[PDB]
Amino acid sequence: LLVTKRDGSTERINLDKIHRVLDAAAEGLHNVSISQVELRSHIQFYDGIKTSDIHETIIKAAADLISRDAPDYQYLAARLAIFHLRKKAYGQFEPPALYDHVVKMVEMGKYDNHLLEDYTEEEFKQMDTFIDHDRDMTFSYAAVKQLEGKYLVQNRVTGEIYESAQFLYILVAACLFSNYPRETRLQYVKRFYDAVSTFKISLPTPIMSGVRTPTRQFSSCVLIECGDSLDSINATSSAIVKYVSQRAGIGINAGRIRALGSPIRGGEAFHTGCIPFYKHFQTAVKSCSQGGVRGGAATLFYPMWHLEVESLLVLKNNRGVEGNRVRHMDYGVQINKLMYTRLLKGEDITLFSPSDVPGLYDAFFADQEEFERLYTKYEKDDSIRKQRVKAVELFSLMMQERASTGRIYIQNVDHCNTHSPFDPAIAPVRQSNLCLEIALPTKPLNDVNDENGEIALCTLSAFNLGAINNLDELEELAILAVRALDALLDYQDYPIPAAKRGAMGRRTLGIGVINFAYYLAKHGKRYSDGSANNLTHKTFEAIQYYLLKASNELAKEQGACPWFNETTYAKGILPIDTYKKDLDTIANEPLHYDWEALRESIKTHGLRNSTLSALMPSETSSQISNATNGIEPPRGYVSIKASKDGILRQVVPDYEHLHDAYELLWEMPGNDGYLQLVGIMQKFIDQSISANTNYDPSRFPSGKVPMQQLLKDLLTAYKFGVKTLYYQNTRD
Amino acid sequence: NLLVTKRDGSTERINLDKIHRVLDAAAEGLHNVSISQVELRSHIQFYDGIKTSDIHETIIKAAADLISRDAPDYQYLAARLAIFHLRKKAYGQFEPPALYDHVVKMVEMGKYDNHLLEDYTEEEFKQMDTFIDHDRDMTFSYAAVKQLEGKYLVQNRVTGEIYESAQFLYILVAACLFSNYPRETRLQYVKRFYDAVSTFKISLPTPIMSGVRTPTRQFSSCVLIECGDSLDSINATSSAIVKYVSQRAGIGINAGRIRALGSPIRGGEAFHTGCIPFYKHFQTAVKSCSQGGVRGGAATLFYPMWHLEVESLLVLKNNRGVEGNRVRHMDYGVQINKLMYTRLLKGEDITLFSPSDVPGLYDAFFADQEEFERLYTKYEKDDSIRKQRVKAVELFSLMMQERASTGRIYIQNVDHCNTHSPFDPAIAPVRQSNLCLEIALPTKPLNDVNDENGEIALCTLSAFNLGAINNLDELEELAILAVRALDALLDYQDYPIPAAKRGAMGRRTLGIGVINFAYYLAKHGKRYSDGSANNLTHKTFEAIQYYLLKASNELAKEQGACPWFNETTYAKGILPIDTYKKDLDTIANEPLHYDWEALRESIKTHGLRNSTLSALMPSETSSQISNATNGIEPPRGYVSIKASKDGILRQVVPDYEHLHDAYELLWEMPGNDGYLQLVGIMQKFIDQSISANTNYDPSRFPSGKVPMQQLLKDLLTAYKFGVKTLYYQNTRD
Ligand SMILES: Nc1nc2c(ncn2[C@@H]2O[C@H](COP(=O)(O)OP(=O)(O)OP(=O)(O)O)[C@@H](O)[C@H]2O)c(=O)[nH]1
Ligand SMILES: Nc1nc2c(ncn2[C@@H]2O[C@H](COP(=O)(O)OP(=O)(O)OP(=O)(O)O)[C@@H](O)[C@H]2O)c(=O)[nH]1
Ligand SMILES: Nc1ncnc2c1ncn2[C@H]1C[C@H](O)[C@@H](COP(=O)(O)OP(=O)(O)OP(=O)(O)O)O1
Ligand SMILES: Nc1ncnc2c1ncn2[C@H]1C[C@H](O)[C@@H](COP(=O)(O)OP(=O)(O)OP(=O)(O)O)O1
Ligand SMILES: Nc1ncnc2c1ncn2[C@H]1C[C@H](O)[C@@H](COP(=O)(O)OP(=O)(O)OP(=O)(O)O)O1
Ligand SMILES: Nc1ncnc2c1ncn2[C@H]1C[C@H](O)[C@@H](COP(=O)(O)OP(=O)(O)OP(=O)(O)O)O1
Ligand SMILES: [Mg+2]
Ligand SMILES: [Mg+2]
Ligand SMILES: [Mg+2]
Ligand SMILES: [Mg+2]
Repeated sequence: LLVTKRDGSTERINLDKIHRVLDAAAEGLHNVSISQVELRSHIQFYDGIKTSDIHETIIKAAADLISRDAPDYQYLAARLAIFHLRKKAYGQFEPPALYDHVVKMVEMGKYDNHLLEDYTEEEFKQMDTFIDHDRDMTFSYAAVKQLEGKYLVQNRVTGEIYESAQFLYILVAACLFSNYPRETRLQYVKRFYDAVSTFKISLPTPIMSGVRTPTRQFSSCVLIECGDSLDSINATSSAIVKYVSQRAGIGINAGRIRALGSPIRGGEAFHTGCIPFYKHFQTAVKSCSQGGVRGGAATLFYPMWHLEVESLLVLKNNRGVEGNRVRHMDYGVQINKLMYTRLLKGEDITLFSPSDVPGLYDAFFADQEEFERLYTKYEKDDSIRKQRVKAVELFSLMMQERASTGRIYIQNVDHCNTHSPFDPAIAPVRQSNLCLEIALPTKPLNDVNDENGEIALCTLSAFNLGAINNLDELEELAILAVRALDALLDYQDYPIPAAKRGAMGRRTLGIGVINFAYYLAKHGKRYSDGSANNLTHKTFEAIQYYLLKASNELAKEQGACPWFNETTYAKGILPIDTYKKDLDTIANEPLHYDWEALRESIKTHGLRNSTLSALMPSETSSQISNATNGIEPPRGYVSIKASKDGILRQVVPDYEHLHDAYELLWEMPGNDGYLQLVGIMQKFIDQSISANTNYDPSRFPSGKVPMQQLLKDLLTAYKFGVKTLYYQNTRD
Repeated sequence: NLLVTKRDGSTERINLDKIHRVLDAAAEGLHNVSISQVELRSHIQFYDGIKTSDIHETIIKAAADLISRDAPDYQYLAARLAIFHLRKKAYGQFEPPALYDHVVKMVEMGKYDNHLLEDYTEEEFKQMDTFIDHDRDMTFSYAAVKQLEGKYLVQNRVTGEIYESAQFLYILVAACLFSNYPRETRLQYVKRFYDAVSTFKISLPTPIMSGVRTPTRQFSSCVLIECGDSLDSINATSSAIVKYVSQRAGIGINAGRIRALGSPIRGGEAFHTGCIPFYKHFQTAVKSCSQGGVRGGAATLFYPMWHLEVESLLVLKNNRGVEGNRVRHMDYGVQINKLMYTRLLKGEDITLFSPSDVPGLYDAFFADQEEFERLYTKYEKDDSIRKQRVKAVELFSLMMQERASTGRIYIQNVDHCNTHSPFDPAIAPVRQSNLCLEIALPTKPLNDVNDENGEIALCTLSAFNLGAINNLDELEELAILAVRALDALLDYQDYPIPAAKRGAMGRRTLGIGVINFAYYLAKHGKRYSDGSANNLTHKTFEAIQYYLLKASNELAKEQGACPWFNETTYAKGILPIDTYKKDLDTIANEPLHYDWEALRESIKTHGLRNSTLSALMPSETSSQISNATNGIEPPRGYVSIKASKDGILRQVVPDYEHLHDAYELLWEMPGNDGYLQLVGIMQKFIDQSISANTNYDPSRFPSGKVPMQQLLKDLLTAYKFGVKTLYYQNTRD
């Protein structure tokens, strides 16, 4: 009959105090039972119970009641969690003054001191009025767990929470626009805060947990190209180590490395194979990882016509010996038009070493016409070392390993340059990143501190389609998103001189979208029927237009990027000009915006950023806005994920009214409907799209997916101009 | 009635007299050889239409199979037969062409360096041709010629064409090394050095034999790299390794400075992930240039025993465990000092520290044993410093256990490597070794692959053939030839890394060893285990070090001492005879036979051209050329059998006919106590270290298993007599 207070005092138990708290968390909720929570909670009560354990008891009780029938329990248990977190950080419900909060935290060394230098005490009072702490009640239960675990500033030793959700949002906006003139500074701070607090703009994990702290490591996407020399490989290795220490994803292009047996220095020595060097890359990636599990991940890229391509495709399978296996990395095979042609004609594919075929590698990315000329020229030459393999067998081996592992990716390099914001003659795209959504120009290094090399970096973000009521809201959101990320480029640090060159030179951005599945449900569309084709075209048009429009107006203000002349935009080329013309057979939606006026505006003033749009996967940042993971359809109406505090349940947004409007992953007939949508997106997307292929063994005879079906969807994707292919999800 | 096929494609009646004529020429001066026996086994294999080249290779293989204990001279019969065919492959006839005519032809083909025709005139080539005695090719053993044809002789690696003979190799190596010498003495040094290597007095390493005359400049075969505790250093070390394993060099890695798992980074901004993930990155850097990750570059990694993760690093080679905590394709050397052995004898505990948490403990561990014991006990009594306690008996047992199972877990006594060292521990201490643990040179970590402040230790090797000399005073002539040649190579070879060039040009370190030591003891009727060779060893290695120092000292008078000579103990007038382990006086009473005091005053005044000179390395390739016993190690058998591409190669111990009972085989030895004592005596004069092997026969022990008590016994026995390092532990199966 007694409870233990926080200070150590004791008082008789009061069920009215508990009932009073539950009522505050149930405001506006439907199908929620206060008594049901108390039933599951009172039975757990014991004499001498800590008051903190009481609160965590009713939280877990409400969290277990999260179901399809009553989705509003995800908000009930969330608000209960918010209440407890307020006490842990402030000792009371209402947060202290913003200025008083910052000053205390700066002394503790949790916030950066530059906040008090760029902003006066009076300006902090003004920004405090912008804050609406009641927006913390809009978080889902899964969202709060992500906040407490990853985003919120806390003591990693004791577990003490030091801040709340709204202080995070308002200070991220403060830091990014800290260098803006006072005339417009506080105005941008409020507008950007309202965007992120109302879940209109989703920010990556390193940004949410970083941009207010003394740290300056915000790079989470790294692309490195390796040259064919010991000096380049050593430089690449050192470059990887530097970035995996900052927990960044690495994209390695090691296609230039010559094949096994190739002569060195005219025959003074002979090559020992690419595999020993791939192992050296892997250990460089896993150098700062406890053991050899999880940690830094990396994706290695190589052309299909490589001589050792038969050896590189089978690096991930569990069989075989360690001598011919490099399992802890992902791989992406680079394919162009000529390869698919040999597949359709059922002819042969000739394998060459990039050191034996002059200019063949360069043409493979920049000029498909020149490539076919050089490829056929070297095929008829008998002096050049080569190997013949049937196109049907080669493609079968690739898709076979892609089926078993699910981590063998495909990049159509010809589409990555014919439909690209970059000039293939000046700065071609030869690779991608970890999740294959980034397509940026790269240049190999001869040293770790080489100032002539170019390491591609990219800052990410995402639009929440479920938080907007119409497409014309994107005009405001684009201005906020572009200006914020562009400011971060001058805010973050660069451990490698070559990486800073690429970042400052092109100022590349990559903004994507989340809650696409819920976005289709609101408009009553689906994936596999192709009923969302015209809607998709209308949607992503408004995205790309307003992004370019935002960057263009920014270029008028602060000037275009230094390396803008290396872009196609400088020559007046728009994404609507170089898209795959096969898309016209599956979409007839007209353009709703003035691209012609934008074209002349870009030709004149330029763009602040070389790239702007890129569709990345979001598993962490999506749960914050309670959104569907990126563009992928949900596997179930309620996702179940075990955690440290128990089982976390997350319900799809507005399940109450759209339970039949949703289309689950395994309710889909095939991938043809999905790929068509991806291709339409690619028409406006500057870079690439992390598209997943899905297969259900039960939907096929003998419980096995036929090879003919794999090649069918593969050719289908290429037909509609799909640049890259990510995961291949196989149902168990 | 049978016919053979000539080289041109012609055909001729079989002629057994032509074959018998060849065999007689190859059997001149040989004993207990039967020509008819060879012809009996050869004629039966003959078929109609046989190529004349197949005929020659048939009588060679026939004579090679007759190599036995009863008739050891068959190793010279088959050898001379092999020489005959090699003469035909390169010259098209028996007698080699003129030296000048040969060089010109080879330079045009791009097989020889063009600088030979630039540094020497046609007249000077004619003079050097007179030095050449092509009849010395008949002094090679069968195993030697096979090594020549395979590794040393300049050849086309594609077609397999041989382009030269044995004598042209020797005379041109001498020509290149002494090419920069003044004309007044140049050709004089060329002849003397040629006579030394052709008569097998001086043995040269593989990269020198196969390199010094060709356009290449890669002769570095020994690399020592120290890794610092930073991302910049590890990346630099990794890049440094790759460049040298590409040149097929042995690597010595010092990664003891790397902080332990859990250690805070930048005040706690991040936490360390362990030394093991970085050791894996080193291994792939080592095996980067290997056709599979096997044959290529090997490396030995070093770490102190008092390291915090020493329990995890000791078990990296065993077949057990998962890949997450195993790095099997590298060798390891545990660094031990006096204080560690002290805790072992008293049966106390050893405290484990992270080198980042104990200021100056790492430096004192090598430079100051007195300061170390002060700091070690001081930090042991501190409770604020993170530590772990383990029993000394358990820790040493774990080390020797892995050394027993793998045989590649090595031991380096760091205190002996600095108290008895040619270097000042306060200025340039020795913190590591190389692949075979015979090299002990100062090193400094790099912050970049092209750092000019770092120091990568390189060393050029060589060996004296004790079985080829008649007396120890012959070493005086051989030392002058050996030292001057290797010192000239230092300015001849290239350096892919600036830090390596600094160490090479700064100290000019050399490492000359010995071969045919087992045969050397047999001639004097001595043995290993009885300690009857103790006084002989003391006399022998004294003459070695003395003549080496004397040669380098007079060279310093001629061309100046090394730039970093002031950092040596020799500069302060300290000799190896001053800092040796005083426990050696109980096992050897042989007096000094040379004037060390006159040498002492000569070094203080003029200095030494080289910081180091003596180092006993293992020799398996260079030894077979001189038909010598492998280094200082005793032979496992009277006749060694080793399979090859052309069949089974048999090699008989030198002068088996007269010394069959004088020899003491490896497994005929009672224990290691006799062997270690000899090694300890050698260390008294040797500048660097000695690749000493420990041997154990399970059959000589009860229950067929070697006890832990015996392993620790020999370990303490070795340390007692000042043994610096321990190499292989050969266990008979
Ligand atoms: N929604 C809401 N929650 C509040 C408010 N005031 C406090 N809380 C939260 O409700 C919980 C209990 O608050 P208290 O005011 O201390 O009430 P109590 O613990 O039942 O009673 P006391 O013995 O007076 O402390 C804590 O998690 C507070 O953060 C409020 O005005 N609104
Ligand atoms: N030791 C020695 N070997 C010789 C001499 N002359 C030739 N040889 C070697 O003996 C082998 C046979 O030499 P040839 O002169 O060609 O004699 P042949 O092959 O029996 O006769 P032909 O049919 O005339 O060639 C070759 O390996 C020669 O190198 C010599 O004077 N001394
Ligand atoms: N006397 C009580 N009996 C039962 N439950 C109580 C009692 N007082 C508070 N609770 C409930 C209310 C919340 O759901 C939960 C946590 O309350 P909380 O306010 O954080 O602790 P506290 O009241 O002991 O400290 P504080 O002095 O900081 O308010 O406990
Ligand atoms: N010793 C070696 N063993 C195996 N592979 C090697 C070796 N040396 C270099 N390689 C690899 C690394 C590179 O991929 C390639 C050689 O390229 P590089 O380092 O630029 O040498 P190089 O410039 O001297 O000669 P090349 O004219 O052939 O490029 O072969
Ligand atoms: N007619 C022969 N019948 C049998 N053996 C022969 C005959 N002629 C030479 N031999 C032996 C001598 C050697 O042991 C071996 C190789 O002879 P070799 O001289 O190298 O080849 P070759 O005589 O066919 O060509 P070349 O014209 O270059 O001398 O064959
Ligand atoms: N993110 C990381 N994860 C794991 N290990 C790391 C990481 N960063 C560095 N290390 C390793 C490399 C070094 O051995 C050690 C840190 O030393 P160093 O690279 O010099 O960093 P530092 O100079 O910035 O800080 P410190 O003051 O700790 O030396 O830990
Ligand atoms: Mg309370
Ligand atoms: Mg090159
Ligand atoms: Mg002949
Ligand atoms: Mg540091």
